[PDB]
Amino acid sequence: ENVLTQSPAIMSTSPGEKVTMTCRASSSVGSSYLHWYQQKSGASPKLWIYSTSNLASGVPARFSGSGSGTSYSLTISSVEAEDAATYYCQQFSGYPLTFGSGTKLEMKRADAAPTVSIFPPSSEQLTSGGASVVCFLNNFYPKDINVKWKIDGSERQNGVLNSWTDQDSKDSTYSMSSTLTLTKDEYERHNSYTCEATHKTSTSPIVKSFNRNE
Amino acid sequence: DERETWSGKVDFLLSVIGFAVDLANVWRFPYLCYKNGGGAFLVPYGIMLAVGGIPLFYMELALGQHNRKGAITCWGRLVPLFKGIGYAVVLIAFYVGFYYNVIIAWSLRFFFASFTNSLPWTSCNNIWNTPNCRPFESQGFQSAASEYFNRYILELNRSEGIHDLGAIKWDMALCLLIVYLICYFSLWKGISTSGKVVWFTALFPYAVLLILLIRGLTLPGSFLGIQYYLTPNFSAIYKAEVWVDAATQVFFSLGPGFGVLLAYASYNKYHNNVYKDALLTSFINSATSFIAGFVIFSVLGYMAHTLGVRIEDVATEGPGLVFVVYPAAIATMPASTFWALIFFMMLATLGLDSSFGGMEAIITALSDEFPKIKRNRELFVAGLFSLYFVVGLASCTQGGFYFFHLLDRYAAGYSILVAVFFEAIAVSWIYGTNRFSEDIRDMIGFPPGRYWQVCWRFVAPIFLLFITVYGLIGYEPLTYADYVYPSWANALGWCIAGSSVVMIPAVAIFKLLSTPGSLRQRFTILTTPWRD
Amino acid sequence: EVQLVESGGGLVKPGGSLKLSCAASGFTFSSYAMSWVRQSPEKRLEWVAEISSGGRYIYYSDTVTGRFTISRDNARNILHLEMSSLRSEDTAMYYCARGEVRQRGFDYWGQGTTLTVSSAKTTAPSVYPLAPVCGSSVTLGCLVKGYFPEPVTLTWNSGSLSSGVHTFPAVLQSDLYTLSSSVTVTSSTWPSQSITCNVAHPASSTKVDKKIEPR
Ligand SMILES: CCCCCCCCCCO[C@@H]1O[C@H](CO)[C@@H](O[C@H]2O[C@H](CO)[C@@H](O)[C@H](O)[C@H]2O)[C@H](O)[C@H]1O
Ligand SMILES: CC(C)CCC[C@@H](C)[C@H]1CC[C@H]2[C@@H]3CC=C4C[C@@H](O)CC[C@]4(C)[C@H]3CC[C@]12C
Ligand SMILES: CC(C)CCC[C@@H](C)[C@H]1CC[C@H]2[C@@H]3CC=C4C[C@@H](O)CC[C@]4(C)[C@H]3CC[C@]12C
Ligand SMILES: COC(=O)[C@H]1[C@@H](c2ccc(I)cc2)C[C@@H]2CC[C@H]1N2C
Ligand SMILES: [Cl-]
Ligand code: NA
Ligand code: NA
Repeated sequence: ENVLTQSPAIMSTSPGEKVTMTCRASSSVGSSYLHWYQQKSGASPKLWIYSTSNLASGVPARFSGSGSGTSYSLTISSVEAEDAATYYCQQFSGYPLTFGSGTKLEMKRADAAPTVSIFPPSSEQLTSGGASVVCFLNNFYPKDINVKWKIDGSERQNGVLNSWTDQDSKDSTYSMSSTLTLTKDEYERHNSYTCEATHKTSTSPIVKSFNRNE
Repeated sequence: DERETWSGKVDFLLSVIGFAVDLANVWRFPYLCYKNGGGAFLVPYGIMLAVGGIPLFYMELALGQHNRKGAITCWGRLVPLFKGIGYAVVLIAFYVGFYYNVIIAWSLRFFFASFTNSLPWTSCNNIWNTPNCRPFESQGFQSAASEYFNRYILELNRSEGIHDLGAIKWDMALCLLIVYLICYFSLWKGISTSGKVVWFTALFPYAVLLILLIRGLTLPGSFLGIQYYLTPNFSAIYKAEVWVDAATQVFFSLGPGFGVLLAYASYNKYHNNVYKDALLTSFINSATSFIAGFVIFSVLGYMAHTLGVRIEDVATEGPGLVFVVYPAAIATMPASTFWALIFFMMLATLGLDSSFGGMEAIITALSDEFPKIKRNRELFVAGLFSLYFVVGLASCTQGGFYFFHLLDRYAAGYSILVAVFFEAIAVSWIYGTNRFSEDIRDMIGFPPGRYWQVCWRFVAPIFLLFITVYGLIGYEPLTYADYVYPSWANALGWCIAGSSVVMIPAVAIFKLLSTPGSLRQRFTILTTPWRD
Repeated sequence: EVQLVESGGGLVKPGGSLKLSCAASGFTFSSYAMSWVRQSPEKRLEWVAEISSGGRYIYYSDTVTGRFTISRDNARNILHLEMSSLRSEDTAMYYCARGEVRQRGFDYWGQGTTLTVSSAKTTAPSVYPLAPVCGSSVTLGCLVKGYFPEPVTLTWNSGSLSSGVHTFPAVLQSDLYTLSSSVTVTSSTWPSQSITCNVAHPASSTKVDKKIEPR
């Protein structure tokens, strides 16, 4: 098969800035047979650029494309936020047909530390014979962030479920959720509970916490 | 699966360009623009080419590389009821070889006759001349360029009609044989040679066209003759007989119906873009005609200026032009012997590339039918050609032209017209355009616009039928000069016209009777395509 | 204008067989070759099969061929494939996508239809209120844990307030999906009015609402 590798995989960009993405193939491809698709998060793909240069309908002319042989590029001249998506290229030069790895655009934003909310085991979950704690890290940038759980001044790492949302199209921030899976027999032994957040914003890590006594 | 392929993308094109180009481009294209009122004629020539002519040229080439085999098998594997169409087409190509190849023998005889300081056909004082002779073309008299071609070259004066052929002219004989020794060794092995050979025959004329093009425009009256050629009269736009000539030219010149384009295209790769190839080949053909149109009249004006001859006398179509009128002019100008040899050489290379496609469409058509004649082309042709040659001695005979003209006006005339009509209908209706398109999308990657099939499904048959309607209206018995052909010859000519077509109802009838089952369900067997 | 809709699909035990169908409308269907293209949870688009207009020309992928068969109903304007001997690697969202012209690519794409191939057994989700704690604005959540398979519906106060909410993605652990959703309100609003977390699981026939407060 003719494998199309796309670079770069994730791309951070501030509005109005010029961006270009590259699509390179294992075998030479007919110039007119290449294509470009834009896929917004949580919806089906769209045909963006067909042939090599030629744009589709409803496609702003700020998009352009170029290259031949094994070398192709999609260029967004200037960028609005409406352009944040994943872009795929494809070759019809031959079967089987093939898509590139994809290039994910994400808007660049001014760094913002997370506001950390920490919630205890529900009154109900205990009656199921178990307990789990949830930490909420919301509205921060950039995506990479690190949580560390600690108990009674002691921290060991097991059974925690971390989830990162996609990029907000309103403020362009992220959010993270960390959930500690634990037994009911357990967490009847300890008291202090702590959820820490180490971000790029502050070398001093964000500390939230709760005591079983209230 | 595996079938042999062209040496290169060019070898294909050159073959088709060569095949599609012949003296019809020279001697009927210029004369049409002249008598049909100049560049105005290019309007109806254009329309007829656009809607009528090319769509057919396109259809025969598409089927060629898709169904991947010869004319028979291609119509076998498409609509087996109509498989007879494959047969008809091929024996037409078979027939033509009995006459058409004779031209290049005349060209080489002239060519061989062109070595000297003083050209023979300028003089009225020679042995073959009569008191009726004049130095150039004149109303009521015989040009010394005509009296050379008839009383000496052909000896056609010694023939009282077709009934009397007279003696075989052997100077022609070895000339015709030379042609077959060439056509042999060109087709002698595969498309491995022929595809390469066309680089000469499909090209060399374009070279000679040039040095004649300038040499013709440098002459004194050339600026005049071009006016004759292109001077517009738009009343002809309203003339029926103008669209007939133009439509006929457009159709007859492109060359579908001999099963060749079907044959040639077969050696194409499956995914080779044949839509581009159809358009590009067409253009070159019409262009090559329009060019030579300029080449002829620049030489024609010069005769009307310096040589002082009426235009109506030297403006002509057919072999008379290239073998009489043109050489008449050349002998006058300087470096005479040079212009002759390249002209005749050009005429020769104009015939050869064309003839190959005909012989090829015959062989290729059979190779995909009878396997052990594929094992040896290789002495299959050797028989075929020597068969051609042996019969080709009839035309090599003093009454030869009378013979020649007979096959011309009959063999491929109405035979090729109906033969194609079924090709259209079978493809556009029986096979369906929807599955014909769907084929081409797999081939070239995109289906034809709503324009093309409109030409195949509707325009083409209305276009072809239109040609035979005004073809019969303007019918007369076969005649050449004062000689009127005997009605048995006329009838004998229709046999060669009917023996082609008769294949169609023959195989239709035979197969459906030779098929089992209900009469209604034995037809669906013959409607259902081989691939399915 | 032009709509394509894939139907069918769902959970399937490995080795199981199924297929879905694209319902085409708005264009002459007979004249356009269709194609099936799928996309995994890794969000990478893979081609599956193409079918010609009259369907006499059919092309397959090699990771597929022999386990998959593509079909065409032009009369009813329906495109469906046929899947057999599925694998867990066959898990993806399957897209109905059309283009006739290779040179022009794929004009229009369906809404997609999910397919999950798993030995795992279907189970309904537990939903817990997340409430705090022991400020100007306040944050709550419902933790939705231990269900299979996705998809699930999570909204707040009967889908009243869409503003201020964060619904995180599910993550699979031990053949089970966990999820949680965070919202923020005015400290005046709660507990002064009352707030509900609304979960919906189609596959287990589960539908849940719940409320939160200090105890
Ligand atoms: C590769 C094989 C080459 C074979 C050439 C083709 C065969 C032609 C045979 C008949 O022509 C002969 O040679 C001349 C035509 O070629 C004729 O006129 C010739 O007559 C004299 C020949 O000696 C010259 O003075 C004239 O210029 C010239 O026209 C000549 O009457 C005739 O006997
Ligand atoms: C006189 C010489 C130099 C040129 C001859 C003119 C010919 C080549 C021109 C005249 C009009 C042209 C046609 C105009 C319309 C179309 C529509 C397009 O979808 C197919 C090509 C086609 C059919 C063109 C083919 C080329 C064409 C036939
Ligand atoms: C004024 C006259 C004498 C000039 C004629 C020039 C001749 C040589 C030109 C006219 C059209 C040309 C052809 C146009 C298209 C192609 C296709 C390409 O893949 C091979 C070359 C080939 C086949 C060209 C060969 C040269 C060519 C035949
Ligand atoms: C004798 O008639 C021909 O020359 C035909 C054809 C042809 C077919 C077979 C033979 I033998 C010779 C010519 C060459 C071109 C294409 C069709 C027509 N010419 C315009
Ligand atoms: Cl012409
Ligand atoms: Na011609
Ligand atoms: Na020719």
